[PDB]
Amino acid sequence: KNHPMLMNLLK
Amino acid sequence: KLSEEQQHIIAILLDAHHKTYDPTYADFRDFRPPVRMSPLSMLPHLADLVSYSIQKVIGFAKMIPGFRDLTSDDQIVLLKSSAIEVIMLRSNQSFTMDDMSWDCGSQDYKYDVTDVSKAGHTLELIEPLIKFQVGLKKLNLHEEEHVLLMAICIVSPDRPGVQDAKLVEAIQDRLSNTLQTYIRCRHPPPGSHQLYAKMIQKLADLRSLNEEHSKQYRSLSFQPENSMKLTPLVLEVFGN
Ligand SMILES: CCC(O)(CC)COc1ccc([Si](C)(C)c2ccc(OC[C@@H](O)CCC(=O)O)c(C(F)(F)F)c2)cc1C(F)(F)F
Repeated sequence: KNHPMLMNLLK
Repeated sequence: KLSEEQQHIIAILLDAHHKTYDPTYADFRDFRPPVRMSPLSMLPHLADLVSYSIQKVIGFAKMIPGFRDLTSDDQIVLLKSSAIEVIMLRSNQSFTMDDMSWDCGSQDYKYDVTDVSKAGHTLELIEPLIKFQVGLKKLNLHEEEHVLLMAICIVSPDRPGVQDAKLVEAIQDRLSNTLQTYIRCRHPPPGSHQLYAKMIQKLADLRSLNEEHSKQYRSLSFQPENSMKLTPLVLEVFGN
């Protein structure tokens, strides 16, 4: 439900 | 009457697209092999394909004017809800009407409706998907219209969970006006006829395809045998 891969792909 | 600002937005989105769309499809060699001979045989290959596309969608969305200025939460919400729709839009570049398949370079990477069923999906989704692809290809969009439609699709203020809907609508309205003005000033008739109306209708169709894919995705993902074959990014974006 938290999105570390999507977030780091957004820097 | 395309202003410099509107041309600038187009230039940014064209450059974003060329940075994130590889028309040679060179990286398809790194995916798990497509096996055509539950036996969801194409699920490993297509999961890697979809996962690869999601990476490109994120790279494209990050370069949309204004998108990177939104909060991280809104960026995440917008990408999670639009990714499946943008995937359907961007795959139209590879979609062919010779055979209603996705032609990505070779026979190995030639995808028909049999592969989407061997990924676990019924024709409740495959039939509207092919109709969307055909109707979208018949619009013969300029690359400028294609990248604006993807961008408009991503920055939709009505997505569930958006905090700054007015900021999102601010970005979208600028992309909307840029698209409208591009069609008036750069798209020659008779292709220009009601082009904006037809393009916005495609965003409505994508919502329906989004809903149908999700319900089928949750039923596929509910079986851990299938979820094992997905990628971590797919599970994060599409859900668990
Ligand atoms: C895994 C989720 C699941 O549901 C199974 C649980 C399967 O899902 C699938 C499975 C197959 C397909 Si397809 C119509 C064979 C397709 C064709 C071409 C294509 O790409 C070409 C080019 O555009 C890529 C370059 C780029 O993108 O940079 C893409 C793309 F995904 F890469 F875009 C998809 C769509 C979906 C989905 F429903 F997700 F759309």
